[PDB]
Amino acid sequence: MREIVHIQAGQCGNQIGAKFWEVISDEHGIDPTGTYHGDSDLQLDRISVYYNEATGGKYVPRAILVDLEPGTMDSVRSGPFGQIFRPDNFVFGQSGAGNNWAKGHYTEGAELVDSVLDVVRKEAESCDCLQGFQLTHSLGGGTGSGMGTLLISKIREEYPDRIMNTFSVVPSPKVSDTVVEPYNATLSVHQLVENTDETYCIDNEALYDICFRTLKLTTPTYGDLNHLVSATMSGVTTCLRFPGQLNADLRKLAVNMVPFPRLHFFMPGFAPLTSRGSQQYRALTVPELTQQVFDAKNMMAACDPRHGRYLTVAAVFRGRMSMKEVDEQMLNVQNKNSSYFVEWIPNNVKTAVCDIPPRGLKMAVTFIGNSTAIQELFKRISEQFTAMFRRKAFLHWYTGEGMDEMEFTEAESNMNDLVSEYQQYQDATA
Amino acid sequence: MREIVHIQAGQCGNQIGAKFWEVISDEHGIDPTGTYHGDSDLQLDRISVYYNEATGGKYVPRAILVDLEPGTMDSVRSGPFGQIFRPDNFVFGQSGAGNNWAKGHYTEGAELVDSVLDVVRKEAESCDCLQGFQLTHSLGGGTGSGMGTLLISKIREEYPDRIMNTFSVVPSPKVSDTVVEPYNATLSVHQLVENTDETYCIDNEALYDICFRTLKLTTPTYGDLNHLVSATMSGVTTCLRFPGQLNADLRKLAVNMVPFPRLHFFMPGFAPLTSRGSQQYRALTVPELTQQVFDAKNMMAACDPRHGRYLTVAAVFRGRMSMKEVDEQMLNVQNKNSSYFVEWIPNNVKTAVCDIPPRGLKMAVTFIGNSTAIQELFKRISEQFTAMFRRKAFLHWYTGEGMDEMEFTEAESNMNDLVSEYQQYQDATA
Amino acid sequence: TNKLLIKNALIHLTLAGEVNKKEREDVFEAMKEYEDTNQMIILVREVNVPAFRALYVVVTILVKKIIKGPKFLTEDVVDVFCRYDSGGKKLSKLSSRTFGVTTDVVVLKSAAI
Amino acid sequence: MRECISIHVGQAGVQIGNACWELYCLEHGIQPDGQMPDSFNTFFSETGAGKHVPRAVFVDLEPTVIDEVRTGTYRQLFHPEQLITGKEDAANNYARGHYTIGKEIIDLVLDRIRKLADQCTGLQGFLVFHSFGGGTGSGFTSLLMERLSVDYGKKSKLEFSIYPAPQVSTAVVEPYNSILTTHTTLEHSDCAFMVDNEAIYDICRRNLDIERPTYTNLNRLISQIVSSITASLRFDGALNVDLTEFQTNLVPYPRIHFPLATYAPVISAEKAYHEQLSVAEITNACFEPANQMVKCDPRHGKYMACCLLYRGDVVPKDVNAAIATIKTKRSIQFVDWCPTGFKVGINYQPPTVVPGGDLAKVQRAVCMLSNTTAIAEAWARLDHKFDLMYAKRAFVHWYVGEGMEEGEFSEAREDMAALEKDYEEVGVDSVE
Amino acid sequence: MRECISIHVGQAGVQIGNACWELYCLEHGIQPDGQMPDSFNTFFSETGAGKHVPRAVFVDLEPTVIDEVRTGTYRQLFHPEQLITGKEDAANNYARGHYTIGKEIIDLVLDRIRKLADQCTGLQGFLVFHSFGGGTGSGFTSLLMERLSVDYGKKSKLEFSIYPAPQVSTAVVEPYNSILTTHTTLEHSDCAFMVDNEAIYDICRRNLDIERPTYTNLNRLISQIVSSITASLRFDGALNVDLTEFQTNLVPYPRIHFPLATYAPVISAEKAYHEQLSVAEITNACFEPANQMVKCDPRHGKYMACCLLYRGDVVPKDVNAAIATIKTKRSIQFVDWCPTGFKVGINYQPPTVVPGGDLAKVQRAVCMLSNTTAIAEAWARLDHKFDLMYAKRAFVHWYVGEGMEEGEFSEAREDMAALEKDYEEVGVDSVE
Ligand SMILES: CC(=O)O[C@H]1C(=O)[C@@]2(C)[C@H]([C@H](OC(=O)c3ccccc3)[C@]3(O)C[C@H](OC(=O)[C@H](O)[C@@H](NC(=O)c4ccccc4)c4ccccc4)C(C)=C1C3(C)C)[C@]1(OC(C)=O)CO[C@@H]1C[C@@H]2O
Ligand SMILES: Nc1nc2c(ncn2[C@@H]2O[C@H](COP(=O)(O)OP(=O)(O)OP(=O)(O)O)[C@@H](O)[C@H]2O)c(=O)[nH]1
Ligand SMILES: Nc1nc2c(ncn2[C@@H]2O[C@H](COP(=O)(O)OP(=O)(O)OP(=O)(O)O)[C@@H](O)[C@H]2O)c(=O)[nH]1
Ligand SMILES: Nc1nc2c(ncn2[C@@H]2O[C@H](COP(=O)(O)OP(=O)(O)O)[C@@H](O)[C@H]2O)c(=O)[nH]1
Ligand SMILES: Nc1nc2c(ncn2[C@@H]2O[C@H](COP(=O)(O)OP(=O)(O)O)[C@@H](O)[C@H]2O)c(=O)[nH]1
Ligand SMILES: [Mg+2]
Ligand SMILES: [Mg+2]
Repeated sequence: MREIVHIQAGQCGNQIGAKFWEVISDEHGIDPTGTYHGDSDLQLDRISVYYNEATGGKYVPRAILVDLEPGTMDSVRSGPFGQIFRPDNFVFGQSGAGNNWAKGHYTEGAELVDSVLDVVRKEAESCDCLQGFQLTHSLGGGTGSGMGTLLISKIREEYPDRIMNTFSVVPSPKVSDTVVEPYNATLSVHQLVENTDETYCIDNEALYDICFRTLKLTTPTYGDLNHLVSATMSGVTTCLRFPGQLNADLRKLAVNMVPFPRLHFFMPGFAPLTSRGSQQYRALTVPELTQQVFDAKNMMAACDPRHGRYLTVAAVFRGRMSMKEVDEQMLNVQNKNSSYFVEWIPNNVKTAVCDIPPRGLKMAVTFIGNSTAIQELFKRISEQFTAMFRRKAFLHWYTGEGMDEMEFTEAESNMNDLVSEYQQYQDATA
Repeated sequence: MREIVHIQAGQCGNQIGAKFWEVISDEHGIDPTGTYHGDSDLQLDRISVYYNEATGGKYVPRAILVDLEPGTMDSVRSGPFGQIFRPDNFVFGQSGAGNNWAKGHYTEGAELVDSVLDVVRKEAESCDCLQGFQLTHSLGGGTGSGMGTLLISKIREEYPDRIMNTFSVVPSPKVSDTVVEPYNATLSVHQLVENTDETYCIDNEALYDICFRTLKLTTPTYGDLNHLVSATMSGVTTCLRFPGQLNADLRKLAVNMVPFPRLHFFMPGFAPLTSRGSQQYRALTVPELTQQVFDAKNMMAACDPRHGRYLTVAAVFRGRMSMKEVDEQMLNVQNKNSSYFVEWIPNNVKTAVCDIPPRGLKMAVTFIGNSTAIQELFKRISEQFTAMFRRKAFLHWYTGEGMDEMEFTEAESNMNDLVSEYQQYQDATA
Repeated sequence: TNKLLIKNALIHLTLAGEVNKKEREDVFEAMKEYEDTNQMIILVREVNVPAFRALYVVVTILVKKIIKGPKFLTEDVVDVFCRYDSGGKKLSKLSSRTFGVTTDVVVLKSAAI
Repeated sequence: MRECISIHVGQAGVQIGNACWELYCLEHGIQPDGQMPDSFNTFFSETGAGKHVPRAVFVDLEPTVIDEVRTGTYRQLFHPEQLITGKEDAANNYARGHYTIGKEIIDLVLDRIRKLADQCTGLQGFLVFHSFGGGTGSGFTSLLMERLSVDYGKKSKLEFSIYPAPQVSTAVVEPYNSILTTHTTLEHSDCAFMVDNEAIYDICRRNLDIERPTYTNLNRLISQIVSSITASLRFDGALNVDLTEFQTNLVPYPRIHFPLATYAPVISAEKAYHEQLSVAEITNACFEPANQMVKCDPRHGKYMACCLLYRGDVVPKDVNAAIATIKTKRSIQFVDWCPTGFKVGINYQPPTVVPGGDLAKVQRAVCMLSNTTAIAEAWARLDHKFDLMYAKRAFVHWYVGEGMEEGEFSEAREDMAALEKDYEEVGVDSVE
Repeated sequence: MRECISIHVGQAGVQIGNACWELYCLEHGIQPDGQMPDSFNTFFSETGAGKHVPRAVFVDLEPTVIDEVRTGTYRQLFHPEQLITGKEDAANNYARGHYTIGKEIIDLVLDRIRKLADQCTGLQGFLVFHSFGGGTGSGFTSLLMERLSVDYGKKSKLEFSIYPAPQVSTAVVEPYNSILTTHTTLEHSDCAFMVDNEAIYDICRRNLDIERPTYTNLNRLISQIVSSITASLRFDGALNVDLTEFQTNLVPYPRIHFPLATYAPVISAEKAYHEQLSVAEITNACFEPANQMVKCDPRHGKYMACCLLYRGDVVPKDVNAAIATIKTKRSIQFVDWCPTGFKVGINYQPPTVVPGGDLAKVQRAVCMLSNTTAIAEAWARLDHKFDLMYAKRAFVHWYVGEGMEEGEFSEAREDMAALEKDYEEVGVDSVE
């Protein structure tokens, strides 16, 4: 019960999702065909949270794949773990977005939305009890920022009391791999802050240093960056689909975490991150797993946690350990970081433990931050938006595709109000 | 408990410590890997005085290795007992000091200093109860006198109620293996008399005579000079990590020893020192090991002990023996040297006995001297400083690297005050 | 004095990080005209989470006020009397209920607020 | 003869109940399959066929921990109509367990109690196991005390409330679920017990030399305390106590009914030697701050009433010897208006060790129950959290849009504002 | 019955107690595991089960020598809460055993003593074993006589101080840790024994023909002396003496309470023949300079009040004959004002030989505990060592920076300035 429908989008999330179901099929012992080869019968006790079961004992991923070109969908269908999907679920147009939020929302998004929501309607009826929808996309591109934020402005219209976690791979501060990423982001945050309950904002530049400094690699391919992101994607919902000493779900990780109806931007984190040869120099203990987490150089979001203050902190653990060790170490890193935590929220450390580690380790922490450290991330986007609006460069690809110039002034005053709420309603300490 | 962090620095201190961890692994039965192969369980009683215990029963040294160029670091990492360290600890720079105290403390040392103190901070939190820090370096060079005494000007700013023993291999009187070592020392004694509790000054010339006369060797390599120094470094802390009769530690060897807050410049001594074939001519007894010690030709500091006078004497014995023989011979050597000790300190011989000898012998003595006989060591350096400042040779390499000429007037009246305090407060008799 | 014990504790347990850089740099020079005073103590809101509220001095038996919080301290209003540990940057709870040469970290009482 | 049913609301109730209903099967030879190889007819209405089944209702909204009971060691013991699942949990939202979801299955629980409440005639009391943290343990007790005090009313009811710790916190709205339930559960309860999370870890570490405990091991030390309140209903004793008696001896006012339990001896197997365990010894172990199970200093406030539920080979003179030592001491100070507020129950059975457990095999034991003044500081704590997390209106929109008016929050503090003044009212002495 | 507890502060207090608690187990048949295959109820508060555990508190600041007790032969014997460790020693610093580290765990010791003094009603006395050398030894003891003479006050208290030797020394601030403790231990002790390190080597070499002794074999001679004071409590005798009777006969003035032991026969196994061991032989052996366990000449000063504690097969007539010889002898000169300052206790049990020990199995023994005048020269010694280490202010900054005023050091000698004069005040003869 409590099913999750996994809607994918864009070039980015379809290559994230091609790696995410590689993670999930191995925890439950699922082959490329769709049969079962797992060892623990605890796997199939909650196989119906992600996997509809079909004839012959096969399983299909409850996944809806959305694109506008046939490019990446042809890659995944020929790639590994490609035959496991349903060939009905592959929905794609032919025009192609081509890095355009105006095209992905009005020109082509608003013409092929009904080939998607009918398949959503098919899978909501496959559910026993609808729990929530997860979307995997990016604010940088055109499809994942255009087609996703159209569907969130359609799903909450149709399923208004379900939780909607989205992954949005936030553009890095230094390098810009898109010339209009200050125009594909600000026109998406306007659409996300009104209709998403939680948004696991993940950067890129901070994810290379983890491949450089901590993992100690040389050539970080995207197959070893999304590999690290999909480790965190399963780390949220693993407490739902497994027995734990202290259980948590998507809803308990939503109620405890969102104080005001706008400030729901999370910055995750994962531990342990060993090396290939340096794995045998550290102790695999709960005081060691926690002190890895609360530094700056293992935050996947490229913003300094020492700038700005934490509000709510979740620490979803995994693996079997001792509850006193957890309760001690959730205090010990709250003693020394007590200058960083906020005043007017006492005891702001949510905890949750599972009883099954990831397949091969012994214990693992998944971190879910929520700070005012992401005030300069939006301050960065709202300042790049300011210069390119004054020259009004790149404007004729949007105005010619059915869009008004006041809408670009709507979102700029929108986000610069939201940056102030991380400053007005941060330091109010009565 | 009572952990010790072993910071290493310079070219010399790294090559000393690369022999010192060869010593500690053999008393405690540690292989080149880091597992355990010792016989007696008394090795593992206080194994946590130098070792973070990692997974799988492996042990790693609590050792921080600091350099400014990777020359020696590439040697030790490829040398024997090289894989035992932690590859997080090897913090090093790239430019290289190259015989320049103004570079390793202002130019290059004062930029990559926070890359060291984070790993220092990480290992003080690994401690159960922090006891003290032992730094191993040399006054002659540039790094071990510039980067090391910067760290004592940072650690005492951070860990003020701990004890800080240093080893500083003093330049020999006759031969000089460094052109500007009267400038690398006088600018370092200023940074050690105010911030270190004890300092085990070692000359080189005295350590060649012992390899020549007493050991009766022909070719003393540095692998046999430091080998005699590393016999003494594990001669002090071996009473802290082994059950002896009259126990002493790094603190009791500091409280009993240092009468004034400035006169803490020690001169060690080890015995028995046999030959390869002449070992079968002397009785290995307590009255025989003592009379070897209190001569001149077995002091590792090249200064004549009959000139000047002792203030205090510590004689840390090792191995199992009889406490009357110790109480008799410490009396007996104060009978015949009764004009070489000082008047105004009665019963000026501190003594302690361990119960485990060095592995292979029957008994051993670690002498820890303290005298006014190191007044001519500083009278030698501060007179070599006097002529080379009058002609002000080699001055532009320091002025150009961020230094004023007043600092050579501060440190010159500093040391000439220190020599007077071995003369003002030497012959005060009442 | 014990000048290095408090100044180390200002930027490692109580006011540490980029957030309060306006705060602690304001109060270094506030006690620069002081600190020839033989002992200074700090205030902490809770032993649960050590946070800064007040820096105090002890001028030779009366506790003067310097930079928010009360002006004088008694034995009654203060709950615990702690000691700043240097090795693990935590709080060593002293057993002495009264003052001393050593103690720096105190925690007040909600009945006194 | 006299029968009592047990209700297990929320996860903290069920996993405690997984440790209780392991212990009662061992104290009587009851198999895990309901078999056994006449005083135990209080908790086990048996079949005419040879099988004893418990008197237990395991209500839950999420099916996670219930399926661990249906597949656990005690699969065969329970009647599977008792095990009531749900769809989606209240999930730390108080108005999702009192209004939205728990209203759907409130008829299935009450009707299943209705079938158990007419299996015998000596319907004695109610054992509710729940916490105050989450959305079910405090959001569904307050609905279930609303119903069962209207159906029955004139009964005796017991809540074993796991208390929210002053230091350890596994929730964020942990004060937004205790002040809300105390608006409801105050005026319809009889004796709500406080057990703290933090104070057991001090007892598990120091008094046992167990450095790495588990929630398996914390729940043993609460199952032993529950098995000493209802010890007299299952075993013959010198001076039996009843569940109808605890409402009278320990509740001096219609408001103050919050005792804190205390157990002794708690020593390991290796330290089961080396001391003699007299009842002058094991009584002074109870009256120290080292053996509290709420993180409060007992030497701050004053004990109003007490209780001592001894068991095992206890000599009743030495009790009277050990009590007379206590009232003439310096630190232990009762309230002036109470003459002497002890109430002693001697039972004839030593506590039974659990296999693979922590505690040693001792001969005598004590479950001290104490309604003291000094829990008022622990109630002054959860007003200060309401003082700060409500001036900024944190976490309110998860409550308002779930069938809850946010004018109630300014009302529910006045409930606790009067209750904090009542301990200050009783704790002072009426002169003249 | 009559019970006495024992505190072992410092290493020398512990290692003496490691030799003492080997002897009490042998003198009663007690195994090292607390077993045995009613007079021994003075040190062994036994369990109801068959096990006897000692009434001993081992306190130390450094965990080294405690781990040798926790791994030694007597591992299974002690109740492990008694073995109180610490973190870092005072380390020959007096203000680190009285202000810094001792204040941390002073409540861990006193509350543990608090749970021993309420085990019996015949609380007789205290046996604090400590040296004067180390920082724990005379630094943590002087806080403990401060505390126990406020808790108890009216009891009897006994120290056993390993005296700092006049010529041999194994410390440097050894004349600092004695003048500072004498400011504190003087007004709270009641009989502080001086045992010298140097004078035992003169006995082990000469009278035993053992040329290479050890601290294993210097502690055997102090373990026999402690088992000659408490032999009358542990056994039946003709003329018993008690631990309230020592403080009356031996303390002629409230200041002077510094006696010194003496023990005969200290002879080997080969010389256990060749003589006859009459009680007039070994009595004169006590009054020789060759059997003084403080390196002082007894024929310089005077004896104020001797005390002989015979044991074993002793005939009380020849005792009176042996005393009648002594007061007529020429060299032994008592003080004028004392009529006759003897006090004799005849006991029945002989000293039992320790296996692997130095002494032979003899029939009789004597523990002369003389309170003499001649220790005034030994107090004139540690005022000369104080002054030459104070005009230059040697080692003072290790004291001032640990919570100690350096104006106090001009006052603790003024304590000793009066106490040096008091021996000269009493040692003179009052004319007219
Ligand atoms: C069969 C046998 O007993 O051989 C001995 C030996 O013959 C003699 C001659 C050894 C030997 O020492 C030397 O040959 C020597 C050469 C250069 C510099 C210093 C020493 C020995 O190598 C040294 C070695 O010492 C140790 O093993 C100690 O643990 C020592 N260890 C090291 O120095 C060491 C050497 C190589 C690698 C790692 C460690 C030690 C001393 C103090 C503190 C810590 C460790 C011993 C007893 C032996 C040999 C093998 C021949 C002597 O030295 C020591 C330090 O023990 C020299 O006079 C002593 C007397 C020994 O009897
Ligand atoms: N004593 C004890 N308390 C426990 C145990 N497991 C969890 N808890 C406590 O349970 C509290 C949380 O209450 P829950 O009932 O689980 O929350 P809920 O939302 O109402 O119910 P669920 O979400 O369905 O689990 C916390 O305060 C935990 O400390 C346990 O084994 N023993
Ligand atoms: N007679 C005797 N004296 C001992 C023994 N062990 C140590 N001593 C003496 O004790 C003195 C040293 O002082 P100690 O008090 O023991 O030192 P400590 O107890 O370890 O105190 P700290 O180390 O300073 O904490 C010296 O005079 C030693 O000769 C022993 O077994 N027998
Ligand atoms: N982490 C990650 N980021 C990716 C991946 N592929 C593309 N991106 C990022 O996605 C952004 C480009 O958006 P994209 O999804 O390709 O365009 P769209 O198809 O129009 O949504 C850039 O910031 C890329 O770095 C991938 O496999 N992993
Ligand atoms: N005892 C000893 N002295 C050494 C060794 N290596 C270098 N030295 C001495 O160290 C001095 C040179 O300093 P060095 O440490 O190499 O330079 P730095 O790297 O700038 O600190 C000279 O006096 C050398 O004799 C060694 O292995 N053993
Ligand atoms: Mg629950
Ligand atoms: Mg000691």
